[PDB]
Amino acid sequence: MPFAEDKTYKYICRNFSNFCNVDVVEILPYLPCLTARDQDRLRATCTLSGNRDTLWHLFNTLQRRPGWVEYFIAALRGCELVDLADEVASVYQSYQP
Amino acid sequence: MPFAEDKTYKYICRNFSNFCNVDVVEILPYLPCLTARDQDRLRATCTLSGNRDTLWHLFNTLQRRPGWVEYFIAALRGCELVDLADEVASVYQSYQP
Amino acid sequence: MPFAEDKTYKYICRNFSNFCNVDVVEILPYLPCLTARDQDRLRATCTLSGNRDTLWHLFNTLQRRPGWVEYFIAALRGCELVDLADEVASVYQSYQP
Amino acid sequence: MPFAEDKTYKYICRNFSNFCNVDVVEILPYLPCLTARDQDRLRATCTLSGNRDTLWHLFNTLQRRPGWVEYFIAALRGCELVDLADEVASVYQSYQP
Amino acid sequence: MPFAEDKTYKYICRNFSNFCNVDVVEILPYLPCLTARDQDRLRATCTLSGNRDTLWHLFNTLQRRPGWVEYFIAALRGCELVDLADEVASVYQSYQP
Amino acid sequence: MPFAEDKTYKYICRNFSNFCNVDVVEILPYLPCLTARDQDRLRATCTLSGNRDTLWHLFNTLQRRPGWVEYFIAALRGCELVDLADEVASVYQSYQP
Amino acid sequence: MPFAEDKTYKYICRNFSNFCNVDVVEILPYLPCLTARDQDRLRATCTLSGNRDTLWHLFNTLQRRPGWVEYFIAALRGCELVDLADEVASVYQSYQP
Amino acid sequence: MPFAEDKTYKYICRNFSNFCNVDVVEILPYLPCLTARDQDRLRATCTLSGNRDTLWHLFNTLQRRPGWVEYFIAALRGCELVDLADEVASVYQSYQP
Amino acid sequence: MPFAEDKTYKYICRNFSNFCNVDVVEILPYLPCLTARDQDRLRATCTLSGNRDTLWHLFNTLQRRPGWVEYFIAALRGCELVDLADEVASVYQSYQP
Amino acid sequence: MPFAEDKTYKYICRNFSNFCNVDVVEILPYLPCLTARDQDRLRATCTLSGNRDTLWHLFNTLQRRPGWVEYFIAALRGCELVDLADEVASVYQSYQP
Amino acid sequence: MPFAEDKTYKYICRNFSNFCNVDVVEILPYLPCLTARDQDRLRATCTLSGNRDTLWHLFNTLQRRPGWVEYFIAALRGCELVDLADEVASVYQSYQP
Amino acid sequence: MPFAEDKTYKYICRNFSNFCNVDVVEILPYLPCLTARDQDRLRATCTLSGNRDTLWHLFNTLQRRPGWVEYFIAALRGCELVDLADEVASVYQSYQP
Amino acid sequence: MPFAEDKTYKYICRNFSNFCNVDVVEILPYLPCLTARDQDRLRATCTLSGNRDTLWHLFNTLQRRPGWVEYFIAALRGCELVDLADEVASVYQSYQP
Repeated sequence: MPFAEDKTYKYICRNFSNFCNVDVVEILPYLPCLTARDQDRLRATCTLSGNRDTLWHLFNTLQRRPGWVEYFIAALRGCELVDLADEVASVYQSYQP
Repeated sequence: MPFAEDKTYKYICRNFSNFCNVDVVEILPYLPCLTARDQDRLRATCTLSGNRDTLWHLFNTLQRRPGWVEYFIAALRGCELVDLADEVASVYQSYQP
Repeated sequence: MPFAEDKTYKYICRNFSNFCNVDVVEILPYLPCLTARDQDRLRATCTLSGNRDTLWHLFNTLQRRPGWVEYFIAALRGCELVDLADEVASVYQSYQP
Repeated sequence: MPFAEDKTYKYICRNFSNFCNVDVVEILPYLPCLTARDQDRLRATCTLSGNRDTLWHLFNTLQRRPGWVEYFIAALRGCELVDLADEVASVYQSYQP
Repeated sequence: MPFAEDKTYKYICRNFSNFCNVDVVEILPYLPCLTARDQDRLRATCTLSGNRDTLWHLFNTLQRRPGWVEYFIAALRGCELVDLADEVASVYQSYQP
Repeated sequence: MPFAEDKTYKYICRNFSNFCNVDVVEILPYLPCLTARDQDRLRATCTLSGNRDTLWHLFNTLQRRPGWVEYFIAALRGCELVDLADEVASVYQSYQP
Repeated sequence: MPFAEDKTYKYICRNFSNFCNVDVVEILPYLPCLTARDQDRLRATCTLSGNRDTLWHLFNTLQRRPGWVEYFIAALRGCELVDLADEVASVYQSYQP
Repeated sequence: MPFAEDKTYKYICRNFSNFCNVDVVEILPYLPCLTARDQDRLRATCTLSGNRDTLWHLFNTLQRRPGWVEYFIAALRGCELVDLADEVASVYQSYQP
Repeated sequence: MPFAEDKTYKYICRNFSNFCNVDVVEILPYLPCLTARDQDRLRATCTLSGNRDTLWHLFNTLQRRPGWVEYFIAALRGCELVDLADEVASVYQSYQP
Repeated sequence: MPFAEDKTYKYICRNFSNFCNVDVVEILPYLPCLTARDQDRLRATCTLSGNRDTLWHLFNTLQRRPGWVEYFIAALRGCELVDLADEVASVYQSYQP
Repeated sequence: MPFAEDKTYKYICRNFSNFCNVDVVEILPYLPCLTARDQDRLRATCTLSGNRDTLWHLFNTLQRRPGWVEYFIAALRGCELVDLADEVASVYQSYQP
Repeated sequence: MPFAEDKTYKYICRNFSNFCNVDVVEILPYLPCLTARDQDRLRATCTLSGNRDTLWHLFNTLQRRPGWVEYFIAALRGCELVDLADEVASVYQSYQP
Repeated sequence: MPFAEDKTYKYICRNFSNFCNVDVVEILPYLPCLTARDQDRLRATCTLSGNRDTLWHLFNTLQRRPGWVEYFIAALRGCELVDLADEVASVYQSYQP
């Protein structure tokens, strides 16, 4: 996977301590790329298990659709997480030629 | 399977886009042909996974018992799904000699 | 299950439209056969989901203990549901030799 | 889902910032298409969680019944939300041939 | 629910604009069919929330007991709401064979 | 639970019709064994729901602390409920060796 | 509640039109069975709301203490309400074996 | 509420500065449509709080009974408020077809 | 929410110390945009809890309807709060292009 | 809570019969440590419910601020309750090392 | 597992009737050794299922971290469960050499 | 397997209709002979599949440890299943010499 | 989490006995960093459950946004909790290099 967008996902996996504050439920309505099935199973997981057990499923599902980085950055800014959004944006431009 | 009732089940499999609005949980009490084990495992699946992941299991289990079309049509009418019920009834009479 | 009491439970499953007005919460204190765990989980379900989603769990739990029909009839009479109580009593005597 | 009415629902999902002011509780009595079970579980969710956590459940439940757009527009006008009602009506006619 | 009395309740749900003037508190003493628990929780709801938020709970609770239409009509006449009482009485006779 | 004090609690569960007149709010200050959290949640329940919906929570919470029978009897006598207090005292001595 | 005294209370609930002339404030000093808390909250309700809004609270509180019928009859006679007192006394003897 | 009489009530809500001189107590005897409970609670409110705090309750209660505009106009003329009465009468005829 | 009117609401949330003197009850009649349900629940909250506990509910409800800033400024001037009204007006023009 | 001041609060909870004569309203102006919100909600509770229903809220609110025992003793002496004030002072010194 | 601390856990498993009164929710804040994920999933389980269904998960999670017996004893004493705390402490010293 | 205890297990296999009411989850804490691995996998099965699909695994696992009949009988009595417990006890003594 | 601000949160978790007097409702308006959804769900929890059951949710939500310590200290000083505010400030400087 030698693409700029896919390599951003590997950054999240290697740095998980600073992405644990993302709340799954509040950010779901602001990600329109997720399908009806994908957006329904995530809420079921959060009801059964905890919240941080769903974080892996959210990120794993998000990266499937191309162009997910732009939507992820926009959602973080609108949910008062500007510090995290700026960090992701800098990493995205570090890989594009 | 050259029977009128079995051939109705093949219609559901080929046309799944218009049967995705059937809610599994609300329609379960109105299907008395399902056994205690069959009606218990379906609720467990809906709690673990999503709702649409259970739709295949509901239809696959329903077709086992003969005479399931009449009960399926009656349940759909009583749950404010008359448009879907009329579609299934027309297909049922299209195969009977 | 060729017993008179168990066959009464099958009557409830097949005729659910006329048993939907039974309120779970108000009738719980008048059913002393339910255990502490059984009576605690039912209230949790009613708080999370709706009321009619709990009706199946109440009837499924009630039939486990033998002699539950007499307690069910007595509770219905004491909660101003005499019409439903008389219907169940007639069905109970229709199966006893 | 290449239907005019279903494609209106996708507009709501993609534009959620301007539909967050719809109050679930006050608009429920003005939507007669919702069933007794559907109208009961929504109030339970609003009591347990917040109000905006119920907005997704309201819209997801509403779109199941065909012809829900006409009832949704009428309710919005009667609840002093004419600006939002006009926006939805224009989108509805943008898809009909 | 193909009964004359139950079908009257569906009329109230579909026509809510003309039943919003019924005051819950003043009409409670004139409905003797309500139980002690049912009549106690309604007053608690009116103290916490508003008055119109209780209207749904009053009608939902009233329809559980059979023969509630006769008591509802009598209470409306005695509370200077004869215009509303006559409307309900005409609907009741429109369904009886 | 083959203890004299625990077996008294089972008497209350089986005979609930004669313990429905105990007012939760007035008797709370006279039960010093309840903790600050336990005494705070009970008042919240009485404000939201009715009064008899709290009776189960009061008795379920009371039996956790050993020696609760002596405090319960004393509170009943001081609140002009001597007839109920004498009934409980007789049951308590019926189980002690 | 198959007791003679409790069944008298159900008579009051079913016949409320002829018990609306009982003034709460003037009859309170002549009911010594009411506790200090019970007699204090009733006056607060009469000051905030009207007078007939307190009638339900007076009767609901009165029936908690056994032997309340004898005190109620005596108070009615002493407040120039002999016609109402005779009606209640006849009902009381209609249930005693 | 697309009725001529109901739309008159919305005029009062939007123009409150010119309806603040209506005295609640003096006009109550000249409104015979108010019930005994409704006419009793209004006087209790005026004794506890001020006078203008009762104006909202008077208008909110008055509009419940149909035909209240004719009685309101007649009372205003008889209490030396002819200027206000003429204003309301003109608005009433502005909505009737 | 990159709109001039919505951004004014965020100013109120961040500066709450200078908006605590707004009395909810006296300003309600001068805000005609509030619906009958919205204006009824606010008075119930002020009766149950204190006055400042209602301030959040008033501001949260007010911002739902567009054009609420003009009505809010006019009400403040008419209630002898000109100093607060001028502060809000200056902030409103600081965001409009 | 192994502090001298906190352990004094537990004395009040265990001995409530001798602290029931403290009038909430008259003693409020002599407790300057209470905040504006805390002093406003207490008066609302006394108007709605009785007086003794507020006693728990007064003591629960008072103990939050450290150094409340000295202010409580001073207020009791100034309100002609010297007998109660001396009892509390002796208990306070019984816990200090 | 021939360690003193691990062998204490086996005592709890074999004697479960006397550990059923431990409330999971109230004791969670007083166990700082639990991680954020561990303390979040327990509350989710208590909301979905009952309370006693969570007791096994609490004890199974607690024993993972060494030195959990000292924290467990301290929490029990501070929650008015001294009788249970003394029983556990005696068992702990019965295994240490 | 010509042993008295093993031959009791064959009775359960041949008579399964009368052992289907045993709830796996509630009876697990009362069977201390099960190991940590054995007690963990059973809960996983009940979450994935239904409840009756776990009954075979519970009985198959229980019979491995000698002396399991005494623990099984004791658990059944303590879970209000005395009728089933007496049946098993009689069978156990039917095989011992 | 080797950051000065995150390590302050661990201090609160380990020392909960001295942070139990923080009232959730009164301090919410003085924390502008909380979002509209976050500030709405907290009030719903306080209405359903008690007050101390919400304390964990308040602290867990607060720590998500960076720079929350400065706002927390300022709110505590303004709510007459200077003793607690000074304790937190000293801990904050104990971790900064």
